Amino acid sequence: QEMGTYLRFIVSRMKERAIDLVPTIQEKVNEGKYRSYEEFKADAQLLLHNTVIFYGAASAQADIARMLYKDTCHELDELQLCKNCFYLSNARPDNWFCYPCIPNHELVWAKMKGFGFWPAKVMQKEDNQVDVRFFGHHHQRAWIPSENIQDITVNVHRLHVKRSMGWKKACDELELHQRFLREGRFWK
Amino acid sequence: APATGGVKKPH
Ligand SMILES: [Zn+2]
Repeated sequence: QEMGTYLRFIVSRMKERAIDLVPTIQEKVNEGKYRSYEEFKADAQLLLHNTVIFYGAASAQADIARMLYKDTCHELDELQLCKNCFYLSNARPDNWFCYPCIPNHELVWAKMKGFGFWPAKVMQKEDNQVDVRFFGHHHQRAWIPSENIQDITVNVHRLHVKRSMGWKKACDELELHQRFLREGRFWK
Repeated sequence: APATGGVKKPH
């Protein structure tokens, strides 16, 4: 069901990746035949191995196949972090990044050297660093040291910020997200 | 770039 939907995104996005210069998997996905993510991963791993043997372990094709398997495993990792984020990241309706998740992502000002503080969602964390996804164009990811993090509740004018155009859009997207959160406006 | 976001390059 939802699994079939997520696997369709992965297969599609990996075919787009495959243009780095399998129907069986495509069929098994399209027909919703997979009953596990590890099962899907094993098939991708099998496909990788048959490919590396088919062309040679140092062929251009083997270089691409390893990259494709890596990216696929990355997709499955991301899917586990938050399946709502994963869905919205693929479907991408208008203001897709503004819709809240359950549980809600912690919102922080994240500082990278040279960029000043930028608003972001927390995807996961450990004691010394936080994996964040920034608001604004491109919606990129970065591991941020714990000491470069401030909770979203502090006023922005008290933080080192560089007010580029992209920064303003990011803050506008942040405010729209906070509104959707208060509204209880979930994506349907 | 992955749909869930690529790594933001250091300044
Ligand atoms: Zn999420």
